[PDB]
Formats: sequence, C-alpha cells, structure tokens
Amino acid sequence: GTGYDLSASTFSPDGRVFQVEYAMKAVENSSTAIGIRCKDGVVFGVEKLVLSKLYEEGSNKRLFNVDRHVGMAVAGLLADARSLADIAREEASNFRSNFGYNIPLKHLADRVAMYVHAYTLYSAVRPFGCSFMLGSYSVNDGAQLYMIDPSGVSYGYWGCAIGKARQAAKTEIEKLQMKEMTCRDIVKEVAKIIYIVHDEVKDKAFELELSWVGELTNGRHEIVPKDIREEAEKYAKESLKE
Amino acid sequence: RFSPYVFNGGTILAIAGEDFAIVASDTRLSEGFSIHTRDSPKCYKLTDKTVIGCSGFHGDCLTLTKIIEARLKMYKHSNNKAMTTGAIAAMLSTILYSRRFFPYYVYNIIGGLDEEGKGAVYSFDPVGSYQRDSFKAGGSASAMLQPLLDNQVGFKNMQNVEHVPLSLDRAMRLVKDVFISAAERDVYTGDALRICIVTKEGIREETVSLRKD
Amino acid sequence: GFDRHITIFSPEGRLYQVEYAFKAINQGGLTSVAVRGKDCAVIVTQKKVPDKLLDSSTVTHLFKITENIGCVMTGMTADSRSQVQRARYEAANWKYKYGYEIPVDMLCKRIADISQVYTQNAEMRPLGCCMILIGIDEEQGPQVYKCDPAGYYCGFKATAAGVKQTESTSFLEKKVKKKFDWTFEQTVETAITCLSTVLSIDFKPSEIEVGVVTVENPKFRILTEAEIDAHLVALAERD
Amino acid sequence: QNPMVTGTSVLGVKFEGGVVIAADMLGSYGSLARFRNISRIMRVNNSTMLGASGDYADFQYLKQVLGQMVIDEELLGDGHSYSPRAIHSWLTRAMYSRRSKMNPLWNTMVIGGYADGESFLGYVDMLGVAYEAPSLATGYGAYLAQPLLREVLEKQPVLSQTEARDLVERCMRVLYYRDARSYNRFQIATVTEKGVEIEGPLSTETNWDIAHMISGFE
Amino acid sequence: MSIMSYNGGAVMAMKGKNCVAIAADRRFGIQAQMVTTDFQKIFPMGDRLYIGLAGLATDVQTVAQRLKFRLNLYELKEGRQIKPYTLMSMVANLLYEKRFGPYYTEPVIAGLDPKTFKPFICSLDLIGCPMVTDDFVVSGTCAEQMYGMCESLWEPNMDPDHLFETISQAMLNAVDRDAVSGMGVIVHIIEKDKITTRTLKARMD
Amino acid sequence: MAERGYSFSLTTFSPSGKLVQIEYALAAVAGGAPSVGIKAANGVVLATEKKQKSILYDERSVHKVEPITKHIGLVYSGMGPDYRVLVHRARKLAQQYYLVYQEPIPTAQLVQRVASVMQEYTQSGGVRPFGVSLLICGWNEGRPYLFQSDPSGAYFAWKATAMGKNYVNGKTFLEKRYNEDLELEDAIHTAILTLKESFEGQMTEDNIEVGICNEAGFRRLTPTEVKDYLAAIA
Amino acid sequence: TTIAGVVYKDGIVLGADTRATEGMVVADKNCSKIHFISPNIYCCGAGTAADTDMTTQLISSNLELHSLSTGRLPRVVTANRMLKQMLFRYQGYIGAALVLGGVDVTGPHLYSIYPHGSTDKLPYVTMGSGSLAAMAVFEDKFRPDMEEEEAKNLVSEAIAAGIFNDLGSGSNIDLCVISKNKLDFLRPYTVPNKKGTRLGRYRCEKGTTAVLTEKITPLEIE
Amino acid sequence: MFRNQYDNDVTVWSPQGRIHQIEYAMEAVKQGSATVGLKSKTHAVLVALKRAQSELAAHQKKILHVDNHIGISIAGLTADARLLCNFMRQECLDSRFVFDRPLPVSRLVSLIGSKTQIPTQRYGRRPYGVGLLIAGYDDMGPHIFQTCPSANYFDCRAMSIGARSQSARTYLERHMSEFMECNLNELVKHGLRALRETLPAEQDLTTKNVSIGIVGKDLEFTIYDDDDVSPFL
Amino acid sequence: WESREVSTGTTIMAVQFDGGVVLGADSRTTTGSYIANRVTDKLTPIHDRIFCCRSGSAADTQAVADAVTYQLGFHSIELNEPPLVHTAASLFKEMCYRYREDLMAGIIIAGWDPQEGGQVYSVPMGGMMVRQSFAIGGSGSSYIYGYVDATYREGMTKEECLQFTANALALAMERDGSSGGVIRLAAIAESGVERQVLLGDQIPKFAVATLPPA
Repeated sequence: GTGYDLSASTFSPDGRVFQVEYAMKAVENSSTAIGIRCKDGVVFGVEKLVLSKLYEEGSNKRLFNVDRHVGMAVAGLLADARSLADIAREEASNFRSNFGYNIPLKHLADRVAMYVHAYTLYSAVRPFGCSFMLGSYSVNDGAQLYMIDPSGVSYGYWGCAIGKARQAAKTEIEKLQMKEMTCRDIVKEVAKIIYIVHDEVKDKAFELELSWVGELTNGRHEIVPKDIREEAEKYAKESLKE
Repeated sequence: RFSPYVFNGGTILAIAGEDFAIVASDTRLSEGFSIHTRDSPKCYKLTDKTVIGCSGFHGDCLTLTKIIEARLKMYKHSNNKAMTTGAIAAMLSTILYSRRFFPYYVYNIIGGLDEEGKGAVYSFDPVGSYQRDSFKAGGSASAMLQPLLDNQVGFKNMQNVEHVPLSLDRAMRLVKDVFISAAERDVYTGDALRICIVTKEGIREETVSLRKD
Repeated sequence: GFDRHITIFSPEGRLYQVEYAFKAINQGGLTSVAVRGKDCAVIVTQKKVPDKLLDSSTVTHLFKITENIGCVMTGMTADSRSQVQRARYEAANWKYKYGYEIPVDMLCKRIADISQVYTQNAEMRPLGCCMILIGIDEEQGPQVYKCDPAGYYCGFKATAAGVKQTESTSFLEKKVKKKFDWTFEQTVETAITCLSTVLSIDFKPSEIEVGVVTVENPKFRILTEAEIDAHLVALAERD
Repeated sequence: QNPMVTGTSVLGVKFEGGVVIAADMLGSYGSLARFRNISRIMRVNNSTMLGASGDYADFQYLKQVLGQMVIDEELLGDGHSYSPRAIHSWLTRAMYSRRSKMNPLWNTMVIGGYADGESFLGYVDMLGVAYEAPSLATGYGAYLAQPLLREVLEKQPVLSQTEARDLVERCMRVLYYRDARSYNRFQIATVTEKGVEIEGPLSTETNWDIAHMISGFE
Repeated sequence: MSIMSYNGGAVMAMKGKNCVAIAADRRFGIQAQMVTTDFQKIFPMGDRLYIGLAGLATDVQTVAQRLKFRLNLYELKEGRQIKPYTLMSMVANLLYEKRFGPYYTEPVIAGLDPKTFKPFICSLDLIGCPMVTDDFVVSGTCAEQMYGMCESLWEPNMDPDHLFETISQAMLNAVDRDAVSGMGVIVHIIEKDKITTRTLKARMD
Repeated sequence: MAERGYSFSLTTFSPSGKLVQIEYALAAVAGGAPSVGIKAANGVVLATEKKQKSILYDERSVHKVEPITKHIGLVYSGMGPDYRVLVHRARKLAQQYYLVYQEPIPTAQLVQRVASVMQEYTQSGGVRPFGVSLLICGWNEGRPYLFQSDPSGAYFAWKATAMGKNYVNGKTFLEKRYNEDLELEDAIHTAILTLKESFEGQMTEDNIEVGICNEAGFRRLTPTEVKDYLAAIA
Repeated sequence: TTIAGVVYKDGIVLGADTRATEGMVVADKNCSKIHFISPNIYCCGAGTAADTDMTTQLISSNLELHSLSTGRLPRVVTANRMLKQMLFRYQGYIGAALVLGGVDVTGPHLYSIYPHGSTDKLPYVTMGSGSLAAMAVFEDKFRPDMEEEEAKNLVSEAIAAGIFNDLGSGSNIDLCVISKNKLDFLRPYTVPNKKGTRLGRYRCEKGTTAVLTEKITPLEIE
Repeated sequence: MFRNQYDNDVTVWSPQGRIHQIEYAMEAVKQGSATVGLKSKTHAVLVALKRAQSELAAHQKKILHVDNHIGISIAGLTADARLLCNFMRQECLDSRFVFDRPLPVSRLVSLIGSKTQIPTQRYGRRPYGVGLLIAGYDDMGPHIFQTCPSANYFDCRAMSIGARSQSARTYLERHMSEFMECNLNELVKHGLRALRETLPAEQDLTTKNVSIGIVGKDLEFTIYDDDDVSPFL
Repeated sequence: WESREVSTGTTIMAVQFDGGVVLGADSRTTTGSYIANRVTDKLTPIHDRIFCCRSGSAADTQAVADAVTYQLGFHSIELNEPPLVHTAASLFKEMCYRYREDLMAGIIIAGWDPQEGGQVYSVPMGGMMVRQSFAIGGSGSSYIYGYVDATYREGMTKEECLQFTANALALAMERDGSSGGVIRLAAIAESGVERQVLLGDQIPKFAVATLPPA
C-alpha cells in the first residue's frame, strides 16, 4: 500500500497523487484525434475504430458541439465526456444570455479549468479521464485552439493531438507550414496524416471523420461528411496505400 | 389588482339512460356582453365510455382534463387494473378540496357507463362534494331549463299523471328541442350543438346547428 | 505518523507532506528573481517552450492581478491558476465594501488565513504555490511580499524563486549593500545579471521576461523588446 | 404585473400560402411617445413568428427563454422537434404558472407559423386562454378591427380569392384614423410555407373621400 | 386606553444629598374595575439597587424575570459585583429586542453605589434610548404633570427628612391624577448605612 | 462529501489515560523562540526574542505581540500562522461583546473564550487544535494581571513565567532572581538578562520586542527606549 | 435640536443645540448628540434617539475592527458607505439625520445622511427641526476662505438663530472644533434662559405626614 | 490482492487504470435471463425467455410496458429495475403534459444515463447490474438501444443479453442481411432459433417460457404470453 | 423609491456625433421650492469610457451605480476590453426588473468604444434597452419636444451640439420645475473624456436643435 490511492485530497512524496497520473495514462490508452488551426479557421479530425456491423452511430460519436458556435472533440471515456459537456453548454448559455455576448473560447476554458482543479483538492469526486479539444473562429479575434488536460493544465495551441499516436503526429504536424494554405487544403492534408497514421494502429478497419469551422462556415460549427470528405480520401489513396 | 375570477362557462345537459347516456353542449362560449369564441364545446370524451364536462373557466378546464389522463395511465402501469367511474369520482374531489384555497373553480360532471349495463353520472360542487343523479343540466342556462327538463324527461315530480320509460330516440328529440328553445332566452346558448351519445358499442358524436341573432 | 489518510501533530515538528510541497513546486526548469528598488520593483522570469506547435502569446507566468498589484506565481499550474481566480474575486469585493484601494500586504495576509485552515483539515489539502506580490504603494512606497503555503508570508529586500533560490541569494546579498545607488535602468540591468549567472544562460530576446513596477505610475507592465535588448546590450559593453 | 411601457394592436390572419401579421411600431408611456419605430417582431426558429403585444419589458424577458431553446441539445433545440403546437402549449403553461402565483405578466401574444402542411395561428392572453382561429387582433383592434376582418374570414371561399395583405392594409388605415393613441408607421410580416419575409417601415396611405372626412393627426 | 394604560401607575425617584429615594404606587384592577390596591412594580436586585418598571403589568413580570436571569449569570462569570451602570446597559439591550413587539416598558434605575459612595439614577425609554437622570426622575402616564411638579418642588440640597416630605406630597398630588383610582403607594428611603420602607396613608374609596 | 470526514477526533483516550496529540503540542511549544513575562505589579512586562535568519526582510514587518484590545495584549510561543488566526477570531469577539456593553473588558472572560475555541476543536474532529501557548497580559485598575493559556485549554495565574526553547532551565533561573518590589524599568532589565541567559544569538534593538501594560494599559516601547535600557545595564 | 458643520482650511467646527423634548415638556435639558465613532471621525446624529444610538454602536464596532487589521489610519468615506448600505437593506423605519465629519491627511471631509438613504458633500450642512431657519442665515453669511475664528463666530450665530426662531429648541449650545492637530469640546458656549423659578415650598419634618407603615433595614454591608 | 481495496473505493483507479466496479457489473448482466433484440427498422421484435424458480411456480415477467409506444426487456435483478422504471414513466408524463409530444426515445435514453453516471463519479452508489434492451417506435421509425449499468448507450440493429450472448450474435450477423425491411413472421422464426443458441441447448423449446413482444408501423405495445405465441409459431 | 418622490423638472440628453457622444444634464435635485439637493453631479465614471446620467430618486440610483461597477470590474480584468452595447445594458436591466416597482431609475447610459463606436442606451422605468440615435430624457422633455421639431438642424460639430443642449435645458428649467443651477457636459472621443462645465448665467441665449442626425 502506497497510502495515497486512498486519498485524492492530500500531498504525496511525488507531490500530486498517483490517481491523477493514472488519469493521464488512460487518455493515451484511447484512440487518436488531431486538430489543426489556421488563419482562416480551425479543422478537427478524429479516428474511430469500427467494432462490428450490428452497431451504428446515432448519438454516440467522438465529435461534440458546444453551444452553436463552438466545436468540441475528446479522447478518453465517452460517457464522462458527455457529462462534462452538457453542463458546459448550459453554463455558457446562462452567460450568453446574461452578459448578451456570444461567449469567448477563452472564457469557456477558464470555467472548465476551475472545475477540474477543485476535484483534485478533494476525495469526494474522482476525476474525469478525458482530454477535451475546443476552439472555433471568433468573428473579431481569429481562430484559437485550446486543449484542456485532466492534469489541470491548459494552453492555447497551433496544433494539438492526443491518443496513442501523439508523439508521432506532432512530428509530422511540426514539419508543415505556419499558414498552411487555406482551410480547404488542410481538409485533404489532415486526411493523409490520419490515413498514414492508421498503418501503425491497423488491426481492424477505421472510419475517417472530419469537421471544420471555416470562413465559409462563417464561424459556425459543422461536420465535414459528404463528397468533400471522400475526395480528400481519394487523394490519400492515390499517394500511398498505407 | 388583476382578477382572480373570470367567467367563461356555457351550458350542458347530461341525460342518463339505463344502457346509454347522452351529454350535449353548446359550442358558444361567452362572458357577459363580449363574445369569447363562437366555437368549442366543454364536453369531451375521456374514453372507454366515460364522457366528462367541466363548466366554469377554460383555463381550468383544459388543465384538469390533461392531468386526470396521466393518473389513469400511471395506474395501469402500476399493475393492470383500471379506475371505475366511482374511482374517478373520488379522484376529482381531492383535487377540488385542495383547490378550496385556489380562487378559480369549475362545476364538473362525469358520466359514462357501468358494468351493471347502465349509466352512472356523478356531479360535483365547486368546493368538493358529490351526489347521485338521474339527470343534470349544468352551466348558466341550466336553472331555467331544468324543472321543465325534469318533468318532460322524468315524470317523477308530484305534478304529472303518468310515467313512460326512456328511449334513445326520444331522448335525442327532447334534447334538440330544449336547446333550440334555450337560445332565444340566453346569449350563452347558441351557434351549434355537439351531442356525445354514449352506447355499449362505442362513443358517437352528432352535431346540429342552432339559431343565432 | 499517519500521513496515510490524515495529518496530525508529530514529534517531527513539521509534516512530511508540508515539506513535499516545498520541495517539488516546479516540474519544469524556470527560475525567477525579484528585486526591490525605490525606483522600481522588478521581477525577471523566462519564456521557454518545448515545441513550436504551441502558442507563446498567451503563455505567460506573470499575471496582472489588478492595475496596481502584480503577481508572479511559482507553483503547480493548476494550483497557481486557481488561486488567482479566488484572489481576483476577494480583491474586488474588498474594493466594493471598503470603497478604498486594497493594500498589497493586506491581500497577502488574507490569503494566508485561507491557506491555514486547509492545514487544519485532514479532509483537504492546501494549494501548492508560492506567491510573490509586488506593487507600488503610496503608503510606504513599493512593496514586495512573498508568501509560502505554510501560512508564512513576509516582506523582503529582494527574493528569488525556482529551485536554485539559495544560489541566487548569495549574489543578492552582495548586491543588497548598495542598491539605492542604482538608478532606474541600472536596477534592471543588475536584475538581469543575477539570473544569467545562476542559470548560466546569456539571454536571448525571446527567453527572458522582465516585468517591472514603476514608481510614480500605478503601472505593471512587461517590457517591450527594444527596452529589453537595450539592457542586454548594456551588460556586453562591461564585459 | 402592472403596465409601464406598452404596445397595442397586433393584427393577424391565415391565408392559403401562409399567415400574415401586422403591427404598428410604438412604445407609449400612457400617451408620451417614448419610442417611435420599435419592433415587436420575434422570428422563432425561421419557420414560426411571434407577434407580441402588451408590456415591452416583459417581452424582452420572454424572448431570452425562447432563445435558450435552440442553442441546446446535440442538434438544435427547435430543429427536429418542437412543433408550433408544442411551442403554443409551452407558452400557455408559462402564463398559467404566473397567474397561479398571482404575480402575473401583462401581454397578449399571437404565435403564428407554419407546421409542415398546415397554417398555425394560435392565441395566448394574460388571462391565458388559448385558441386557434383564422383571425386575431389585439387591443383596440380586438374590439374595432376584428368585425371588419371577420366578414372576409368567416366566409371560407371568399378567403381563397386573394392573398390577404390588402384586407390588413385597409383595416390598419381605419384603425390609425379613429385612434390617435396609435402611430402612423407600421411593419407587416408574412410567414409563407417555406420562408419568412418582413416588409419594413410603411406609413398609412391617404384615402380619397375618407381623407377629407377624417384625418389621423390631433 | 393605551397598551401601558389599563391599570395605570406612576413612579417617582428624587435624590437627596447622601441618600436617594424611590416612591411608587401600588394597585391592580383589571381594566377600570379595581380589584386590589396592591401590586409592586418596583423590585430590587441586591439591597441598594432598585429598579422600577412601568409597562403593562403582564410585561413587567416577564421583564423583571429576564433581568434576574441575565444578571445572575453575568455576576457569576465575572465573579465580582455588577454596577448600577451595568444594569442600565443591560436594560437597554433588552429594551432594543422588545421594540418590534408590543412589550413596551419604561424603567427607572435608582440606587446609591456603596462601593463607590455616589448616588445614581437613570430613566430609560420604551424605544430603548437611555437618558441619564439628574436630581428627579419621572415615570407613569401622568408624566407631563409630574414633571411640572418635580421642576417646582425641588431645592438643591436635601436631607432624608426633607426628602421624605417632598416625595410624600408628590405622591399625594399624584393619586388625585389617576382615573384608574390607583390608591396605595410605597416609599423606599435609601442610605449607604440604612434603608427605610414606608407605606403611606392616603385617600380610600 | 461536504459533511463527511472524521466526526470523532484524532486525539483519543489511551489505556495510559493521556492524550497523545496534547503531549505532542508541549513539543510544538518547545520549538518557540525565547519568551518571558515579569509582572511589575503596577506595570506588566512581556518580552521575547525575534530570531532573524534572513537578512532579507523589511521594516519590522510582522510582530509576535499584537493588541487584542487597548488594554489587553497577547504574546505567545508555538506556531506563527496559528497565532495570527487566533488573534483574529478573538479580536473580533472582544470588540463585539464589549461594545454591546460600555464596560471595559475583564481579563478572565477573554481567557474563557480562548480556551473554549481550543476545547471545541478537542471535542470535534476533522480539525486539529492549535499548538500555541499564550501569555495574556493586561492592566486595569488595581486588579491582578499576567495569565497563561495552554494549548491544553487550561489557565493559570503567574507572577513570572518563561517560554520557548529550554523553558525549564530559564524558569529555574527566573525563580531565583525574581523577588519582591521592583520597578517597571527594573523589570525590563531583568527580562533582558533572563532572555540573554536562555540564549543569545545576539541582541540588538531589533532582536528584542518588549511591550508593557502600565499607564492606561498597553503601550508599545520605541526602539530607542529599549536601547537606552541595554546601555543601562548590558 | 440643530446640528451644523462648517469647514475651514485648517479644521472643521461642528456645533449642535442641546435639548431633548418629549411632549411640550422638556425630557432632557442637557444631553449630547456629539458621538465618538472614531478618534478623528465624529458624527452628530439627530432624529429618533433610539435609531441614532444603535447605528453609532454598530458602525463603531465595524470600523474599529478594520482599524486594527490594517494598521493605518481609517477613512470617513468608508464610514459613510457602511452607514449608507444599512439603510438600503431595512427599507425604512429609521429616522436619523446624521452629519458625519472627519479630518484626515486626505483632507477635511463633510457629509450628511438622510434616512431615505441619501448623502451629500457640501462646504456647510445643517439638519435639525431648526434646519430651515439656520439655513436662511447660513446662505447669506457664508463666504469662502474661512478659518478657525471666522468659522467659530459663524457657527455660534448659527445655533443662536435656531434657538430664537424655533420654539421646540432652546437652552445651551454646544460647540466642538475638530482640527487635524487637536480636538476641542466646548462645554456651554452660551448659556441662555434657565429651567424654572422658585415659586415657594418650605420644609418640615417627616412627622407632619401621617404614615401608614414604617420599617427599617440596617445596611452594614457596603 | 487488494480485491477488497477496489471494492472499498468506488473512486478506484489502478496502474492499468481499470475500474473493477464496471467489471463486476458486467458479470451481473451475464447472470440474468436470455433476451434478443431484432429490428427490420419498420418492425421490431424481441423474443424474451421468462423463467420460473421451481415446478409449483409460474414464470416471472421480464417484458415491461413502459409506454404505449416504447418498451423494454430486463436481464438482471427485478428489484432495481422497478425503481428506474418509475423515473422514466414520469419523464414520459411531463413530456405529455407540457409538450404534448412523445419525445425521441433516443433523447430520453441519453438523459437517464447522466443522472446515474454522476453518482459513480463520486462517493456512494453501487452498480445497478441490470442491462436492458430498449425498443421504441419513434418518428423516424423504430430504433433499438442497449443501456448498460456502465451507462454504455449504443444503438444497434439487433443485439442480445444473457450468457452465451455471442452465439446468437454470430447467427444475427449471418441472417442479418435476410432481415431486410419486411416480413413479421420471418423475424420471429429467426428469434426462436437464435434464442436456442443463448441457452445451453440441452433444454428443449417450450411455449410457457418464451414470450414475444412486437411494435411496428401501426403497432404499439403488445405481448404474446404463454400459449398465445403458438398461433404465430 | 424608498422615501422620496420628485415633483420637479429633469432635463438630460445624450446626443451622438462622429467622434462619440456628448452628454449633458442639469445639476441639483429638488422636491418643491425647498432645495432637496444643491448643485451636484450625476455624470458618473463607472468606467473611463463608460458614463451614465442618473435620474429619479437619489438613493436608488447611487446603489445601482456601484453594483454595476463591481461586476464590470471583475469582468474587465479577465475578458478584457468592455464594450457598452449588450454588456452594460443587461446588468442595469436585471436589477430594474427584479427590484421592480421599488425602484425609480431613469438612466441614459452613453459610452464610446472604437469597437462599434459610441452608443446610447436608455433605461425607462420598465427597463427597456433601446439603442438610440440620440435621446432626450427627463420630465422637461415635454418643453424641448417643440424646439427640436421646429429647428430641423442636422450635422454635428462639438461646438454645434454644445449650443443645442444649452438652449433646450435652459428653457425647460425656466417655465416650470425648481431644478436649475449649473449644466454640466462630457464629450467622449478617442482623445479621452473632456469635461465642460457651463455656469447658469452663460447657459441662456442659444438656439439650434437638430432632429434628423445625418
């Protein structure tokens, strides 16, 4: 006995508790999501592993919305992410009406940041084991991308990625342009990255999922399915087969 | 301040057979000298050969009706078994006895058929209370119509020479005749007349229009 | 004694758990230093990143608590950010209620009491952070107050932060004999110099983050590159 | 609760291709024209339209709760569900509760819209009485205007002869002339089966003999 | 008539040199119907300190008992005596709580401190404001008249024997003022060596 | 939780019949910088040592003597944060209770309140008692003064006492030297000597803090004033 | 009563009229509505006596707590706001017109509070039942560049005008000069008309009064 | 070891980050009865096995009429299930009062989930150890969901709970394509066959244990009970 | 309201121009011939860009003003840069609505930001939040309505606006009311906030009175 799995309201010889490290191991144990921000907007893309044919998606995904201007994606356990999220939209909404403004991305983050840190000080409520990726395009500020960790740490990003693949993805991402052309071009590019990432994950099929907040979307949050998803896929299939 | 009492009631007539019942009502709804709406009954089919009508105010009338319907659904879920008329009769009263603090009210009547192969009609006061009927007219125009209705349909007063037993057909003729007559004596009766006819086959509705001036 | 799910009085005289907060309070390699003059009070920090897939225009460890007051935090990030939010509310409230400005010292003492209770609970731990308060008072002049999360706070002639504090202390004492002989900028220069010796890094324009409090202004400002480079250039000339 | 800054006369009808609504633009404080050219038009969703009369402060309060309804749930909160028959009921319940506290509101509202095949035009009042009728008018309009409108809208084939706007336009002129607690400007909005359209700032038209007989100024 | 007047009553205190005096009425009836010519409305707490209360009788009984509770416990904790001043304060705090309610009482404090050897008097109001009295103190419904008499009759130096005449006549004048027939009165004459109690002879109906 | 946790106390009856946590606090007390108190009868003297350990300090910033009231003052040995907090609650209670009344504070009553707060924490769990020992110093009239308050919750009267490191040894020195009539200036000389004997790391006019209760209660000595006494007899 | 405040460049003078009235009869000839809330923040209070005292005691308490915690000189503006906040919550019952004055290193400041919850700052202020009479004299009489003696003469006149014109005010006048270098409480500055007259009454022993019951109680414990 | 440790913490996290509580919960679903779920997506059927403890008893129901357009089969202990069912009926009642709409069963299922999940996220709550196959006929057709006491909500076109669930799954995948968007009759036959796969298969088919329940385009909630399944056999 | 009632003329307006907004208002509050309050401000900084005109009862208005300041102060430090528009307006509304009928506030909130320019919002007693081209307030409006109708000026100059407010307010106080004294003004621009003060003897003999603003 270590004497501190039992707690979650105290210090340890490692400082923070073992329970908090573990929550960080579990997100990495999940699938793989990336995000790329640009000057015209921000793109989200996520890999979903296929289980069997019986099943079908219709309310359980991995891409989630916040409000009606905010895009949300996560790694970790599905049920818990959904629980965090329903409350966030609601908290955002009371603000939205009350101050009369359409909430910032930055303010939303602060509100979530504070919740998670409070749960680390107590042993009443075990933490979430998710990592949440959020961001959009603000009409007068730009695109801003943030990622919040279960480790009580959050930052503003040009790219962020999570999953088993994390290290490797950030390397490829790191290789590319700051501007990265136009958003549309990025839809194709992100698809190559996922396409190639899957050779490393391949034990069964996958489904490619892409989303966007674009200048053309006019800052709203929408999914990219349709022919648009398929072309980016064809371009990856031509280039390599991996 | 603002009112805690507004009238809106019509006039209705409930007639009890011994294997059927009819509950008939004007569509005209008014208050005073301005007309609220030239349509809509206050008689409704609750279902399963129970017909109900709540005279007093429209705001109260919809709300009671909706609410009862859930208690019946819940009950059946709780174990398969349904309220009888009598059961429903107690259920409305408790609601009213609560509402004795509430300042809006209604004059309710329930009708349907028993499994004794005859009608039961129970009528409530707007404080609670129940009584067993043979026939009841409710609403505004009721007070004037009823002695005559009691005598023509009934023959149970100490002022008639004979009896005759009811017939459905005969009940229908009398009902139309009372309403057509009611209309030039009120401005709470008029326009059209909606008849709910209750039999053991099922619930039928008939409509006939009346005068207006 | 039993640290296992409770914290008690011990013959140890301290608590293993309180020491552990003192020990790991940084998990990176930043170091900080703060000096006080009568011309300025300056805090010098770093800017460092691991990659460039990250932004650096929102990344900061210097907080503007309010116009007059500034706060640099040494602590776990989660804990540093929480405490700021709590403080921001408490200050504002003190302004509303009293109608007058909140003294720097007053905040440090108030916050200290909040730390202390948590030390009594064996159902909750204190936040892990050392908070350095700096400000310009009109009631004693500029003021520099450091807190530690034992409930201890005190005002110092200058102080240093990071894991190499004692090493920085040695330079500081030498310096602190004479420091009222420094003019404005020359305060700043010396301040850069003592972090560069410890840390053993001759700074670069995007690695350093000097924050200055300025007397005869209620400004706390982080300095522009031109001024920051002007200093850096200034030490070259004496080498 | 009690009137403060109030609006009167909101007229509406149903027609083949839609529903048509018209309302003046006034915020009177008894008789002082505090606001001239003030909206009363809340688009609900894009396929339903609420015209509101009564207290203007109270109106603002209600607009926000309506606003929360679609910025929530995975899909939009007035998207797949929430039909106008539902939106009507939801509104009626809200009056009902206030009246039960006897801390009341002070508005009469018309919810107008299209369902998916059928015209929706439904009434709510401070009394809280709920109905659907093909013709509605509020305020002064409820007494005076509504028998003029009724001749057209109680005869169902004659409705079918035309798009309604003209009856509306005409009534509103008679209304402005007889009442000077009303203002010369109005807005008219049409909810069609798939679309919604607002015609902005109009002023009453000057009649032939009627203009000589009666004017609109004091 | 009022919320204090159903049984009326008046109370006087006058100061002398080297002594103090408190005089009061007695009578209890029920409304206007006199049943008995007794009812003390003055109580003392320790020999020398006297407290006279003037509300409704009902109120008076409850208030006198409250002051006992408080004072005894207070005395116990500090473990040394209470002063006259201390009693005055205490009354104020109690007076403040009753202000929302229909218990309205006028107290008057009198006593001569004999661990300090100074005379002490105060009056207190039924809205709770303490007003430190001098030379004469009034209470009762008759107060306007009573005040008139006290300003006239007093002379700057007084001996217990002169003080006795002054209060007696004051008391005599006072009983004629009652419409409630408040007949019977007591005097207590206080010295820091002696107390005299006198019931006085007066009109009888 | 938010109401769960440990309802019973950490401290527990032993088959010893001693209270473990309580025992530890005598140790907690032990660690304190040297403290003394002399009652000059007409006056009162309390004194302690400010240790110093970082040259980096400002002013004479925080004290170790704070005024509760204008008539009573506290000084202590034990843990500093506990002291600040202890003073705040009491300080609040002293003003509120004695502005209901206009009478000035009796000494015993403050002691009764400090001990209760200390004792409730012994009764209840979740929170631990404070591990400080106080010297309640005041002046008022012709009453006795100079009182001691334990982390135990117990109180005692004294004429003289000592706290801090080597408490037993200093008290034995104190016992012999302190007798009969003395003067307020004289009591200060002695207290410095008794503190020096316990330990001197040095003494300056900033290693010492002396306060007295005499004319109109508590008065704070100037730094020069004390220094005059150091020269008056080192 | 009438309470007034006049500010000058090296201090403030506050003055008030001493007199408590019940009915048409005088409840207190001598009384004191000059209150200590602080050693440099004073308020005079008028109105309901019971409301005035209760506030003085609460506020004094709150301020005193602040004064020790901070270790610095307090502010009057804070004292004004703690009073102002109180009135808004009760929503009326209180009938106290207070003139809160104070001298600081920040300047002399002078405020009034009206039980409605309204306060203002003016170079001179007065409240009283007498207020309307004093105010007429004041406007005329006020000139800027006042100093101590000029203020004092003006303030003394000011109270003297309220005594004469207002029938519910009478008796002695109290003045208090608050300087940021000294405090002076001026006990009866003017002494006008007296309490009553001797209309005769002579004395004789206890024996001339027929007594019902006589009793003793020796008191040996003082 | 530390088996008792992992029971004692409902806030448990291990080196491998597993949560044992969920694990326990899964074993409890497998302890229950046999139930299948099937849909064509224009009709939906569920064959459910209702069993009896002994000879002199008669079978206990595991098909619950939750509503007159929505319903469930339970698989796990009877007592907890009753408690959940009241909450869901009342949630249907206010939908009817206020909104007068049935409300998507999809929307409903998701809401119930949260309220359970949050007490696992803190002190108290043991697992409820009943899994469900929830059916209902909504606006966009019938839909099928599996609710788990792990609050794992999934829509499937067919599913199964009961020991040897996998067996029947493999047959469902095989026959999956044959199901199409027609025939009532066919779905039931496959179910009767499939249900045989779930059982040990030494037990022969019986008409007293089986029970068949349908909802479909013009259908609402109906149960075929005992002998009544023989007509459709 | 709590224990006052005003029965005298009030006269306030904010008038918009290119650079921003200029605010004017009378000074002194009065209840009757006896002077309730002497020459005072109600042109209040609750921010450096954000000012208000208070009207009605003094006690209520003072309380509202500090309360907003607290909220905006917390809001400013963390979101950064406050615009007037949705954000000031709602916070004042909620209170007016909640405190309902025990509240008497007529506020013109006027602000200048480079974010959308200057704005003018008017709190009536119902607490409607209305963006106005420019607004006139008070009871004295009734006197000014006619002037503005007659003149029909358009086009703004800092100088032109200063005369406009000066004749209107001056007249309003003259016929009725017992409000007067000083008229005080703030022209709010990117320069900063400029304060004008005009004596009650320098404020008559003006003209001009725009109604179309373009």
